[PDB]
Amino acid sequence: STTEEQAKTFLEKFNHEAEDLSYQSSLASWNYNTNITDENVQKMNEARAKWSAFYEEQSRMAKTYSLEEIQNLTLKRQLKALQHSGTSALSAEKSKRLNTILNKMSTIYSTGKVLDPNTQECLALEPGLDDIMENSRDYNRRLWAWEGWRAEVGKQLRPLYEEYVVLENEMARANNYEDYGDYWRGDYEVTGAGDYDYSRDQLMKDVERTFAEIKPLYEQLHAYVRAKLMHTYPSYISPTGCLPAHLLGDMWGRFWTNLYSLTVPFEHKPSIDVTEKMENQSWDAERIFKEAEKFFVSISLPYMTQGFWDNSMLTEPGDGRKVVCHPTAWDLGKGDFRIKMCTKVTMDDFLTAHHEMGHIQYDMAYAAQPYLLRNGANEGFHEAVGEIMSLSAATPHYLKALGLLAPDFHEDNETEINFLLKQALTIVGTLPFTYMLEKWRWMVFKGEIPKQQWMEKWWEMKREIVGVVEPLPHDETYCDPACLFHVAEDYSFIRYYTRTIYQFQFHEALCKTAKHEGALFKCDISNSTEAGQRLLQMLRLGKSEPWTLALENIVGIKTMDVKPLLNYFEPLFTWLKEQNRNSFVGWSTEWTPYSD
Amino acid sequence: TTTQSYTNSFTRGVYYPDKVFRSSVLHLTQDLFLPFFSNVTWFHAIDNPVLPFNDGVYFASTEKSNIIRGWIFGTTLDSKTQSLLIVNNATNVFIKVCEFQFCNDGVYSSANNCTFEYVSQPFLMDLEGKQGNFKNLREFVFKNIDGYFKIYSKHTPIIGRDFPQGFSALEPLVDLPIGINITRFQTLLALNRADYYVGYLQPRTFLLKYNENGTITDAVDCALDPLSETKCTLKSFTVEKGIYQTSNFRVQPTESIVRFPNVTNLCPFHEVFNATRFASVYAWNRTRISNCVADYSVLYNFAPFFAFKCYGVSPTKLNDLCFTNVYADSFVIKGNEVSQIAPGQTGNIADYNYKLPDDFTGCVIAWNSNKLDSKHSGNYDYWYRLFRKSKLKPFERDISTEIYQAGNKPCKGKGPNCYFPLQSYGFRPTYGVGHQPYRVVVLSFELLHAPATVCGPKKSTNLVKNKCVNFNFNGLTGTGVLTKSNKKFL
Amino acid sequence: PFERDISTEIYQAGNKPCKGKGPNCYFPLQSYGFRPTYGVGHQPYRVVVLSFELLHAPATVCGPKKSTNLVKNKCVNFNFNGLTGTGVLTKSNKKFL
Repeated sequence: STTEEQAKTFLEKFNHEAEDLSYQSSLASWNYNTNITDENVQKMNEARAKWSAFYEEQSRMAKTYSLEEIQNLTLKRQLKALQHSGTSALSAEKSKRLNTILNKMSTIYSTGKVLDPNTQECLALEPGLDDIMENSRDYNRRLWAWEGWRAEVGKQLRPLYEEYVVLENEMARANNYEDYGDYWRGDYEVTGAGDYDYSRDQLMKDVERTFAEIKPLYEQLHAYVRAKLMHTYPSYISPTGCLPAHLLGDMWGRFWTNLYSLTVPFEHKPSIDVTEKMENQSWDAERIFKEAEKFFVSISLPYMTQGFWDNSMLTEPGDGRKVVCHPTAWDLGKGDFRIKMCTKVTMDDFLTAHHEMGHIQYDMAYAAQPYLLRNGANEGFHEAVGEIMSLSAATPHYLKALGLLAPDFHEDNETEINFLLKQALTIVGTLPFTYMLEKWRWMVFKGEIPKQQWMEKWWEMKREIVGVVEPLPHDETYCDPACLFHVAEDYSFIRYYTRTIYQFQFHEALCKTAKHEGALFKCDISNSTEAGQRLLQMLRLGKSEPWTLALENIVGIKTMDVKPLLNYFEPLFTWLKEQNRNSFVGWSTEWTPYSD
Repeated sequence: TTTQSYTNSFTRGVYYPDKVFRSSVLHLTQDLFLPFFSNVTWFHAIDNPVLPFNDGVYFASTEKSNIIRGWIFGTTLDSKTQSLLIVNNATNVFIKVCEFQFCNDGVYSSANNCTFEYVSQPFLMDLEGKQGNFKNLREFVFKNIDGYFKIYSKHTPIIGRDFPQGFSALEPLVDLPIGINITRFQTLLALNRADYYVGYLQPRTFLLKYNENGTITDAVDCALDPLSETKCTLKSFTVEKGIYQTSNFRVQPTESIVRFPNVTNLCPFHEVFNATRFASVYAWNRTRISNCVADYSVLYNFAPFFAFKCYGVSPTKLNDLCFTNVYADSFVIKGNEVSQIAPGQTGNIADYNYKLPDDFTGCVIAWNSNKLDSKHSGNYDYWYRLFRKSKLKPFERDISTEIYQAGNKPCKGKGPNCYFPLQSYGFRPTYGVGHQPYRVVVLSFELLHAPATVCGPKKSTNLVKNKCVNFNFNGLTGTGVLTKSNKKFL
Repeated sequence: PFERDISTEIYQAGNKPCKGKGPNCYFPLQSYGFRPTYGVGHQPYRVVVLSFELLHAPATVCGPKKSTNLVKNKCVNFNFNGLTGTGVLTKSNKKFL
C-alpha cells in the first residue's frame, strides 16, 4: 500500500542479492590483491561488470519510488544512499564520452614520463622521483623536474578541467544540486531531525572558523620551517616574505615528511628506535598480529574471527607470485575480513598493521547493518580510526607496558619534541594543501569565477594564506596543483581533511576520558574497558545515523571541534614561543624569489 | 587453639518432646534424642572448629567464666548464604539471625539481607549461683523440623563432674521460625569487652518416667541395649525374670538393583543427524517418533551443539522422562538466526518461515557445520523464504508461495514491484561465525496420552550374588536374596 | 517441605564443569514472562497459602475474642483455646511449668 512498505521489500531483496554479489566481487578483489594472473583478472573484471550491471538495474527499478512519502529515519538514509545514480542520469553518449575521458586520464597518469636534459634517464612517474626527492636536496634538479611535470600535465589538462567542471555541474543538476561541491557535501546532509539538521554551508562555516583559529599557529610553524630551510640555504629564502612553492618540502607540495633531517631540534640524541629491540627478540608478523589483537582486547574490541587468521595472507609466499602491498584491508562481506602486507620487522610495518586492524575492527562493528549503509558515516572514518590505532601504538608508554622497550628508559623533553615534530610534520604539511585544492574545486564547480582568474588567484591566495610563492610564474593555462594521483580520477580531498580532523578528535577525547595525566600526547589508550565500550557504542552504528550524535557521545559537542590542533602540539608550541622572539613573524605576498 | 578429646556422654540430654503435663506417667515417645552412652567429642578451647549440623546437634558447657557465645547454623556458614547467629550477652538474647558473610563473633562485616530477630532475656542465663564454678551449664538442643528450628534449654548446676551421669530435663524455649536450610555449625565465641559437647541426636524411641510433680526424673533408651529394648517394650523400668519377645531382626538390603529388558529399539536418531541432503528453511522436514530409543548422548556429545537453550523441559532430567511422539524439524541457518530461534520473539526467519509458539515444550539444538553443507565457488542449493502477508502461524508450511506482490497493482512474474520470495541463500566455506551455515533441529515435547515406549537405557545394573538386595526385575519390585536356580522355567 | 533454596548456580549438563549459559551449562532458573496474551493455563495466578499448627501449645491467635467468666465445681462446657469438651472444672494443685 504505502510506498514505505514497497521500499522496505525492495530494500530487503536488493540487500540480499547485492550482498551475495558483493561477496563474490570482494573475493575477486582479494584474489586481485593476491594473484595477478590473466584468468584471475578475467574472472575479476567479469564479476565487477556483472555487479555494476546489477547495481544499475536495481537503481532503475528503484527510480519509481518518490521522496516525500518516507518517515522512518533509517528508511530515509537508505533512500538517500539508493537514489544516487551518478553517470546513469545522463544519456548513453554522455556516459560513453565520460568513460572514454576517464580511460584517457588513467592512461596518461599511468604512462606519464618526463625527460631530463639528458634523454637517457626516463623519470617513471612517482617511483624514482620520490627517491631522488628524499635522498637529494638539489634545487636545480627538483625544481626542473617539477617544472617540467607541471608544464606538461597542466598544459594537457587545462581544457579537460573546464570540460570536467561543465559536466560535473551538469551531474549536480541531474541530482538537483547547486554544484558539484554541494554534491560531495550531500554525504554530510542531515534532514528530518529537529535541533539536529545541518546543511552544506555549515561545513563551509566550520572550515572558515577553523582557518580563523589556525592562522597564527600555522603561520608560526611555517615560519619555523622556512627558518630551518634558511639555515641550510641562506640566499634562497626571504625570511620576512613567504616561502616559494618549490620549497614546501616534497614533489607535489603535499607531504612535509622530507623536512626531517634539517628540522629535528636535537639530532644528536637518537629517536625511539625499537627496531633493534625486536631484532634482538626475533619477532614475527604473526606474533605482531597477535599482539595487536591483544591490544584490541585491552580496548575491549571483539576478538577477530578464526577465518581472519586462517584465510588471510600474512607473509610473502615466495617471489614468483608477486603481491602489491599498499596499506588497505576491506571486508569481503558476511563477516569475512582479510589483510595484505609486505611485512617486515620494523616500526612502520607495525604502525600500518595497527591502522588496518582498526580498519578491520570498524568494518566488523557495523556488520549488522544492511548493504546500502554498510560503510562509514563519511569517506574517512576508517582511515581516521586506523590513524588513532597507529598513534595509540606510537606512544612509548605502550612500548614500556609491552616490555619491548627496556624499563630503564628515561623520557626526555627533547625526545618528546622530536617525536611530536615527526608525527606532526608527517600529516600537517598536507593540511594546508588539501583544503587549498578542495576549496578551489568547490569554487570552480560553483561557477562564481571567470576562466582567466585561476592561476594568478591560485598563487596569490596560497602565498597570502600559507606562504607558498610561485618561483616560476605561469599563465592561466597550467594545472600545477592537478598533477597528483588522487585527482586523476576525481577523488575528493574532503576525505583526507575529515580524516585528519576526526582522528585528532577521536584520540583527544579518548585520552581525556582515559583518566590520563599530563600532556595528552605520548599517551596510549589501552586496558580501558570504559573507553572501549565508549568506542563500541558508536562503532556499531556506522552509516545508519549521522556522525553528530556519535560525536556528542564521544566528546560532548555537536559541531566540529577546533581544540585538537592546538592541544596536540602544545609542547612544540610552548618551546617555540620563547624562540619566536628572535624569529621574524609574518610573510609578504608580493615577494617572489625570481623578482630581481 | 582447641583440643580434640573424646569422651562418653552417658545418660544426658533429655528434653520435653511436647508441652503437655504428665504426672506419674511412663509415657513413651520417639523423637530426636541423645542416645545413651553415646560418645561425644569434647573440645577444650582456651580454635573454633567446624562441625556438621546433622540431625540435631546438642550442646553443653562447664566453663568457669563467660567466654562462649555465638551459635551459627548454615550451609558452609559463609559464602553469601544465610548462616544466622545466636550470639548472646548478659542483657538480652541479642539474636542476630540474618544473612552475613563473616562475623567472627552486632559484630558483623556485611549486612546483606536479614530475617527474624528477637531479644527478651540473656539466652545464656548468666547467673553465678554461689560457687565460682557454677559452670553456666549450657544444655540446649538445636534441630530442624519442617523448617521450624527448635531450641531447648536447661541450666542445671553441676559440681566439677563434667558430662555427669546425673539426670536432667531440658525445658523448651523459643524457636526460630525461619524456613531455611542448615548443614554445618560453629560456635562463634564472643569478643572481649570444658565448653563443648556436640552430642548429635540420632532419631530413636525413648521411654521417659515422669515424677508426681511432672518432672522427668529418669529415662531409658529403646535401642541402646537388649535390656533397654525389653524395658521399652514392657513400658516399665523393672523387668521380671523370664524371656521377653522385644522386636524382630532382619538383614537390611545391602544394595538396590534395577533390571529391565534388553532395551533394543534402535531409533535412527544418529541417521536423522547425518542425512547429508538436508532441507532448507522454506520447507522444513518433519519426523514421527514411535518405539524408539531415547539415547540423548548423541544430543549431548555428538556435534558441538552450539545451541542448547530451551524453556519447557529441562534437558538434564530428560533421560528417564518418556513420551511417544516428538516433532523434530531440521533446517540450516546462519549464526544469528540460531539465537533468534525462540518462543515469542521477532526475527525475519522466525516470523516468516518457522515460528515457535509460546506454549512450545521442547529443546532447540543447533551445531556448527562449516564444511559439510558448503562448498567453494558457491552453494546455491539451499533456499529460504522472506516475505508474507503477516506473522506466520506456528508449525506452518508455506511452500510454493508463488510471487510476492506489493503496491496494490497486478503483477505477472518476477518484475517491477513483484519479486520471487525465494531469494538466494549463498553459502561459502569462508564465512565468519555470524554467516557460517549452522544446522539446527527443533524437536518438540508433547505430553502424549499414547503409550510412551521411548524411555532410555532403563538403568540396567549388575545383580550381585547371594546378597539381600532390592530387585526390580522387569518392574517386579521386591526385596530378597538372589541365587542361581535349577528350575525348569518354560 | 517448607524449604527455600535460593541460589543462582550453574547447573551443568552431563559431566563437564561448564559455567554460564548455552552448551551443557544451564542457569538454575528460566523466564517467568507474564502477559495478558497466553491462555488460562498460563495466566499469572497470584496465590497465597495459610498454614496452621493445631497442636497442644499456648495459642497466640484465637479469632473472635469471646470470654465467659470461669466457674468452678459445676458441670459446664469448656472451650479453652479451642479445647472443646465437657466436664467439671476444679482448681488443681499440679506443678505446671
